Amino acid sequence: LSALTTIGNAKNWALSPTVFALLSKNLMIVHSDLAVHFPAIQYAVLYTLYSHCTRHDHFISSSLSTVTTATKKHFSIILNLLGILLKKDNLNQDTRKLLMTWALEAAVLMRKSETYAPLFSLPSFHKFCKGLLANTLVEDVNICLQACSSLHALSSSLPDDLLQRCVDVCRVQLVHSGTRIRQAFGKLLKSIPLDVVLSNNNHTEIQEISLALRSHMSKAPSNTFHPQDFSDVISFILYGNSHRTNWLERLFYSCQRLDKTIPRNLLKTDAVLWQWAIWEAAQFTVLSKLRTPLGRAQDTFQTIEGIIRSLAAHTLNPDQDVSQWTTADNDEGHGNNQLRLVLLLQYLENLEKLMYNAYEGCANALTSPPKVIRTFFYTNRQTCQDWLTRIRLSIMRVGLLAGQPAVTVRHGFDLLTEMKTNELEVTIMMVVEALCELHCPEAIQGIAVWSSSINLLWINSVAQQAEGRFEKASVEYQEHLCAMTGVDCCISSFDKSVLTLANSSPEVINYLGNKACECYISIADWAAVQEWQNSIHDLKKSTSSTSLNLKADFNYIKSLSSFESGKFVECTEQLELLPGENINLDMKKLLPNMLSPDPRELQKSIEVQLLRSSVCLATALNWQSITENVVKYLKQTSRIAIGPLRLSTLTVSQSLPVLSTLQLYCSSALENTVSNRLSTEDCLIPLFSEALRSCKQHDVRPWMQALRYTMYQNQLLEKIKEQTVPIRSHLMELGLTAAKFARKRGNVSLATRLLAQCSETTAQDLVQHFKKWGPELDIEKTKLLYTAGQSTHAMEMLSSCAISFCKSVKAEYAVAKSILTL
Amino acid sequence: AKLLPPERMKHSIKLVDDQMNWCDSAIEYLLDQTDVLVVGVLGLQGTGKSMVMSLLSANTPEEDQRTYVFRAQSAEMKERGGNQTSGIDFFITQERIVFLDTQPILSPSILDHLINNYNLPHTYVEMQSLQIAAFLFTVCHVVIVVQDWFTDLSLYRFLQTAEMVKPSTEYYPHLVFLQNKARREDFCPRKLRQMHLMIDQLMAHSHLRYKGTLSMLQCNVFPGLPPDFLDSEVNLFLVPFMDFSLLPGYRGHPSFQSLVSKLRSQVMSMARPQLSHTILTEKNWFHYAARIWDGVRKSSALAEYSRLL
Amino acid sequence: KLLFLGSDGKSYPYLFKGLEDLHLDERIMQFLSIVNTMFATINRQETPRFHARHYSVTPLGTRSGLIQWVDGATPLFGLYKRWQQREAALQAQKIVPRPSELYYSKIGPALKTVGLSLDVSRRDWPLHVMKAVLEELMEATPPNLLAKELWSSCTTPDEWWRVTQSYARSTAVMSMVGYIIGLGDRHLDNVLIDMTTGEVVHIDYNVCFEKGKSLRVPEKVPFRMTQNIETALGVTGVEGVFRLSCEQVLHIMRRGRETLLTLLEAFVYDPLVDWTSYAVSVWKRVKAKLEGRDVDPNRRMSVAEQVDYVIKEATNLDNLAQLYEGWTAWV
Ligand SMILES: O=P(O)(O)O[C@H]1[C@H](OP(=O)(O)O)[C@H](OP(=O)(O)O)[C@H](OP(=O)(O)O)[C@@H](OP(=O)(O)O)[C@H]1OP(=O)(O)O
Ligand SMILES: Nc1ncnc2c1ncn2[C@@H]1O[C@H](COP(=O)(O)OP(=O)(O)NP(=O)(O)O)[C@@H](O)[C@H]1O
Ligand SMILES: Nc1ncnc2c1ncn2[C@@H]1O[C@H](COP(=O)(O)OP(=O)(O)OP(=O)(O)O)[C@@H](O)[C@H]1O
Ligand SMILES: [Mg+2]
Repeated sequence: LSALTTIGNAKNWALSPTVFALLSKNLMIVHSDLAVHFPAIQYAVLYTLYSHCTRHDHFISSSLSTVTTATKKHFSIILNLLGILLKKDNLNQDTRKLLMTWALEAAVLMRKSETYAPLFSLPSFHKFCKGLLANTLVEDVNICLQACSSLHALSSSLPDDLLQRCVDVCRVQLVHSGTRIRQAFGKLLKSIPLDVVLSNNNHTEIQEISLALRSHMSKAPSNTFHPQDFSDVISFILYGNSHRTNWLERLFYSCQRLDKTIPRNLLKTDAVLWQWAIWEAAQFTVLSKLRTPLGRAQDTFQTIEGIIRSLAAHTLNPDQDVSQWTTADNDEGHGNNQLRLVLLLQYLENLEKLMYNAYEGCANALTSPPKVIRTFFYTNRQTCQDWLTRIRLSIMRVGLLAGQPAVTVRHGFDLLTEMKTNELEVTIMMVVEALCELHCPEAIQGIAVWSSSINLLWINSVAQQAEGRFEKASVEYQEHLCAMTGVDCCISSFDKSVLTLANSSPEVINYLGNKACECYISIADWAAVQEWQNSIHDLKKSTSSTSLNLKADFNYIKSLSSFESGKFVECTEQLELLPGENINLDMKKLLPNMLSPDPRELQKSIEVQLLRSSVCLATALNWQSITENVVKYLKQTSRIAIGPLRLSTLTVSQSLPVLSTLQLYCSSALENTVSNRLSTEDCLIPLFSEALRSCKQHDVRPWMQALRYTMYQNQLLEKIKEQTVPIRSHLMELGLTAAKFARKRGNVSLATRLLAQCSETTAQDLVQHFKKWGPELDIEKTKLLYTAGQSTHAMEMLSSCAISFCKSVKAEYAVAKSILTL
Repeated sequence: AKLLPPERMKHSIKLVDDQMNWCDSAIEYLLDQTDVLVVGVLGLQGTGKSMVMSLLSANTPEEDQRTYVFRAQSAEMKERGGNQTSGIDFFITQERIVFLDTQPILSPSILDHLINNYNLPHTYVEMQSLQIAAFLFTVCHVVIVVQDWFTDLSLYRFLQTAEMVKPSTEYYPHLVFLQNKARREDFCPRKLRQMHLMIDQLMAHSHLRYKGTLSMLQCNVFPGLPPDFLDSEVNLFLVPFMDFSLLPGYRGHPSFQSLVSKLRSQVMSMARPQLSHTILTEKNWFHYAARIWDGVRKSSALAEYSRLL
Repeated sequence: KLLFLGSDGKSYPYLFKGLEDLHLDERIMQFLSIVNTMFATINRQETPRFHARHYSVTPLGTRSGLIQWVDGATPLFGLYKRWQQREAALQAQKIVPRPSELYYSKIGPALKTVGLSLDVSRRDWPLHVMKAVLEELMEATPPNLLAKELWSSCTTPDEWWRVTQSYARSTAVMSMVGYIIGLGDRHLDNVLIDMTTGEVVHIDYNVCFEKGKSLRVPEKVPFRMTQNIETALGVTGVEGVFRLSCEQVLHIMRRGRETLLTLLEAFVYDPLVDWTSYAVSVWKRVKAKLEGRDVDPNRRMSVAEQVDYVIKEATNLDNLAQLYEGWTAWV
């Protein structure tokens, strides 16, 4: 083979079976049985073939079109061989490395010129991509990095079928014990458009992780968890001091035994390790008759109750500064605090499950505990039930603070069932709030109907907010407050006649007021927010309630309004009063101290950082003066914005947060635009019209954030002299999609505002003001008019548009849609 | 928050001095907890026992050899061909796992140093090796055997004869075979089968546990080798050197770090059977080991064996 | 029961049924497949997918056939049985009986304390006695057998919420489909639950098309809504996602009733179908159910009214009190 390599590399064709066919089809038995006992021959054959193919650029120019006639069918063969060799799960390390290098080279060359576009439609290409996807997520780190780089090289111009798998792989790899893997997969995930990341498809990797955890849980207890291990885990979860110097994998290995089944590839994920550690800790706590090293059978309960109560108390007034839970030394401290908060709830749930199974039992779900433990938990069942009932409310509050509505929903359901005989109103409000956060209007309606059998019509209004109908929800909240208080406190809005056609206790009053404020902020109506604040102040001064107050930083709202309005001086002045690091003129400590573990606070901090970076860039523009510093700020912001995604992956959520994902994408886009001065298409946010067919279950807030960060670049284009990428088309596309979603949920005011800004309080006003995306804009205007209530005017305009389109040039879908709708 | 750990040993401590005396200084680092694991190793002059213990207890291949918890050999010392570790060492990791590093057996350097200092020193060194081997086989759970070149034909005889000189339904610690500084030829199916067969024929009456544990095939070391290819996969592991026109770029074996990590994971999960018919704690185990050492020192079988030669 | 090993190294179990036509069962599956296809449009804008689990059946002639064996699902009856064993264990601290034995033991004294005996005809049985026995049996069993099982099966609260929602949606979909097609004999052994996803699966279909209304003991329940089934849906019961899902399913079926009627008509005039004017009657009954004229001379009921009426009739204590002993209504 080595001697033949001399003629294989020659570039000069008959002469017996050609080298390509000799090493491609003639020598194929070496990959079946010889590769197991003699891998040297297989490696030599693959090496000589690679050396011969790399000289002619893998015969890429021969296709899509003498020597060319014979080589016209070589690229497909190369891709097919690479793919078939990659799906094998019994390859050698050296062979796999060589194949990965070959695949990376081919992938990089396959985007070199535009002409190779048809090559992406060949079946061999799909087979090759499948092999690349199946080669990652392996024990080897270098192999995974190479596969990720190759996949990211040709991320674009790839079918969604492989994109979904890429999304799942990136999501699972976001929580790895190695920093290189996380950093490499972050870029790949960021390169995928938002129209696919926010899809409602199922993730296979997450399912595999869940299955492994379930299999381990269903097994019988091993009783190998030593007291020191429990002490260290509890110390880290309660105080943050692990007292250990990759300490999870080592512990897991030390807890196993070879004398007496989790996959080996999953041992490198921190999510599986954390869940296993929590389950083992709870198992040990239950099997130890509650006599854990933390104290006696009552000391553990007292400690948990005290910590939970302190957190619950701080939740009501986020100005308590609980020790070891609100202060951090750097940016990693806050993330660790959030992780600990989630682990605490997980541990409590596991403990409750084990106790119930110990005193009652299950069927094939969990093995029965020993008799000595069963009798102990059977005689002292009343004490455990009473303790859980007493701390249930605090647990629900903590769950709401940690952004885990499932915990509070389950606890609220259990509490409601136990109260089969005014602590009921608070429980109902908490359950309704959690349901609203989980976007489940049906559950809210059911709760309202069930509670009506015991004067709580306001619950129905909350259901509307869960569906995304903010315009109607605000009006309903105002009416409810006016009826429960007796004082007029409404705010000017759109005509209720068409608005309704298109779609007491102090705690309840405060809850409704805060709900209306958040509802107004969701649609990005700063004027409405100011009017609402004035009305609330007037109502409070006219009732002397002394217990009503909106929980929202007005400085942040004013800053956002000033930034969106185009005024930067007032924006900078407002931002200067916010907490955290001063505005750009150390990098690790960007977040302020005494920060609450609430995800909303983190989102607010990230938004403030983005605003500061944007203002600094605008001031600097009117290339390393104010560029070497803003880049670091944006990089750190992006590093902090990935925390929520990792937390979501830690648990089997099967979904990704929308606000967090959007913030991360916006930060990446801002960093790219700052480092490139709007020179490449990568500086634009990936929110196209495709999302209109795969993100119909999301609210309008995503488009609001995207538009807020896109208008900035659109208006900033006037301060750039060099050639830039076209942004008007992207902005108009975003505006049209946002208008469609806003109109589909009854938000007539927001839809009208978006349509008006894209085209550049009464039903007749819209008629008098309205009577490559031209046809789409006209169709949307007609649809909005019809939804408002003017069917005749909308039909007339649609008919006129149809006649005008029939005489156009293309009019492919315009004429069809116009006549069909008519 | 009074559940702080005892202490984190930054370096090992000599448990047995060169004069073969028991040192009572490791009790302060032990607690009153049960279910403890102990590890021991028997090797030659330059096999690399200290390096293995360092890499498996509290060290990584990236760390410098000067910061190893176990004093390893130095290049400037290999010229004289002398030993580096004397007596027995002690060190406990953060996972409550006890490690023990011993001196080389039948080391010519020890004999040479003893010359310039009851019948002949050869018998003295022989009995010393037998005593250390018996103590390890008596108070250890798993014993790893390190080797440089295969087919020694002498280590097996020593291990077999060491089991008949122990002080006291008997306890037999597991024996793990490790091949250090393995070459590319050793990572071949034919060579692997030959090694397995040779070990099986050489340890027919070992009477110790050396099969069904630490399977290298189950560790995905050989992805294509089927489990039925080997008649009886014994507990054998390979460790290559630290990190060609016919085969350019072909290594022939996995990375050194990967194999080291795999061995560490397999050893950390070894079984911990009861040494005696009573539950022993860290302090209890230390006391038992001290008593066993005192008893084996002034024994009778060892004296008879030494007198016979 | 046999097994087939495919090329992908995946085992597939099958049940070889004999002494049965199996031709109508194949038609039922095709109908279910079309119904599932009708939910593909909405399934793209809602997390809990609208699906109707079903298997594949292939007749191997005229009296034999093969049926796909669904794995990963377990019958609900098993859970109940396990509970009994656990209770028995308690009796040992300080052989479980068959449902028929328990029912007879509880109905004996009740009938003897009023005047009748065990030799009287089943039709001449007082309603109060049956209601009292049913109430006693209901109060003697706990309704947390299914809720606690699904709760303990999950790993994290998010998984628990997802599984609960999926189970409620699947139960509502199957309830509406079964009521429209006229499924019967919905005993505990004929219902399976998937702890991994929460979906419900049905097995027997030989007592379909209102065939259960004419037996030794007629049944007046559109579907199964026992204590354990209703308790696993949540604290509200059947007033939450269950009712809305049922209304949506009925709306989709009513909108596209033309395709269902055409398929049924084609099924009626099929030589390879053993219906024993019976087929015409079945077709008319299904047509009336789909059109909303189930029980009314000329008044067409709405989707909400139909759902409410079916739900009330499926949970009425009077109907559940006069059912067969095998069809355990207390659990
Ligand atoms: O506003 P569009 O972009 O034209 O959306 C339309 C239409 O919207 P409208 O409800 O406002 O008419 C409907 O959307 P959904 O009801 O699914 O939310 C749906 O048509 P239906 O009203 O009949 O359901 C579907 O139209 P179609 O069914 O023809 O696919 C859809 O998209 P297209 O009109 O572009 O196809
Ligand atoms: N597709 C299937 N998947 C899994 N289990 C099945 C399947 N089909 C049938 N079974 C099981 O097979 C069992 C035997 O059914 P069986 O009760 O004999 O039906 P049948 O005989 O046709 N009706 P009957 O004569 O009244 O008993 C059922 O109770 C189910 O538990
Ligand atoms: N896998 C390896 N690759 C390269 N060098 C190695 C390897 N293993 C050991 N060595 C080297 O060989 C020598 C082994 O001496 P070391 O002190 O580690 O233990 P030892 O041979 O058991 O000696 P002693 O019994 O005298 O303490 C050192 O110089 C070490 O650096
Ligand atoms: Mg050494």
